Parts: sequence; structure tokens; C-alpha cells
Amino acid sequence: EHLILVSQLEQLHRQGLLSLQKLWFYIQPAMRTMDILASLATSVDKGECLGGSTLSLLHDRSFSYTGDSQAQELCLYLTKAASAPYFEVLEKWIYRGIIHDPYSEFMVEEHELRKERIQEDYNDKYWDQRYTIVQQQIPSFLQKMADKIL
Amino acid sequence: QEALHNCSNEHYPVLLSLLKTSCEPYTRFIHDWVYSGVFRDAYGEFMIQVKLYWTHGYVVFLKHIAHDIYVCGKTINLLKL
Repeated sequence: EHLILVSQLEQLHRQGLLSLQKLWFYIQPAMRTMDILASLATSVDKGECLGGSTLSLLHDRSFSYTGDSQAQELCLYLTKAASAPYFEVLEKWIYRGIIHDPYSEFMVEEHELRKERIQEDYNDKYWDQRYTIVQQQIPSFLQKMADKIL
Repeated sequence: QEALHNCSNEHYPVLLSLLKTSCEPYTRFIHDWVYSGVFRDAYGEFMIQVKLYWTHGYVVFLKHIAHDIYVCGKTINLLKL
């Protein structure tokens, strides 16, 4: 879309009518967008954020800008776009004891406690360190339902 | 103050046109934090700024309403929660 906008300005400069002040007026709504995404990209870059750690950050970033709403549509859709595989993995864990967890960025982690307590649930091993939580991989708004999900 | 100083002369419209466009960003500022609970300022040249939620900082014009706006924005920022 940014290439689309500068293609428009290519036409308008070809037509012998573009001045520097006019283009300086034109590029400011895109300047806000690229500023938001550069700040977001820097912040997720520095902390090596992935999984729910970069899903809490977009929860907060969706909260932060709400005074113009030029950028609120941006971060709300970006929140949904980044939360789309996570909701599928969650819904999988919700309806059905099976999970497949393709990359380790989910709140629930499964490590076997069947190899220690074998053919028995005489340890209550499921409520023990078999199906456990990761702390920093919750996106910080499913935190209030966290025990019930597990 | 230069407005109220001179109103009975021919320099009335020049000062009026200058103050009317020079007061637009301030009126833009007050039109946001009261109705949307988001403050805006240029360089921090306007003094007014912003659990138990009242642990927030604060640092002519009609000062009868200026301090009233300072609480009237914080309550919107609370109701946005």
C-alpha cells in the first residue's frame, strides 16, 4: 500500500504540478503508520519476543493509541492476525485432550510424567508436572481464565 | 492580553485574526482529553499533563475551567478501562 501511495505521487510529479510542500503534506498520514510499525518492530526485535510474549505486547499496543483511531484499526487487526494460530491451538486444547503444539510458544507445555509414574494415576501426575504452565507465554489477557483453561 | 488592551482602534481586526488562529491548537487540545480522554501537547509548553489512580502528575486563559479540565480528563481515562 505504501508503494501504491508513492506510485500516485509518481504520477503527480510527472504531471508538472508537485511541489515539496504538497508532498510534505501528503506523506504525513503514512509517516504516522511507518513510525508505529518501526517502534513496534524495534520493541519486538530487542527482546527476542515470540509466541505469547509478542502477543501481550500487541495487547498493550492496541490499548496505547486511541486518541485519533487512525492507528487503532491497525493494531487491532494486527492483534487478530497474530492471535489467529494461537486461538486455534487454544481451541484445540479446549475441546479435545489432543494437542499437536507445532512450535513451543504456547501457555501449556506437555512433558511426560508417565515415564516416572507408569500405568497409574496414583500420583495425580496430571495435576503435577506433566501438563504445566509457561509463565511468560500467556498473552496477558487470558491470564484471568488461566487455571480453567488448563 | 494585547487583545483586551486594544479593541477601540483600527488594529482590532489584525490582532483578532492573529489570536483566532494562534488559539486553535490549545482549543484542539482541550477538545480531545474531555471527549476522548487522550491528551495532546506540542513540546510540553503547556503545563497541564497527566491502584488508586490519583498518583498522576500535573506539570491569560480562563482559569475557572482549566483545573476542572484536569480532573475531567482523568475520569474519562478511568472510564475507558
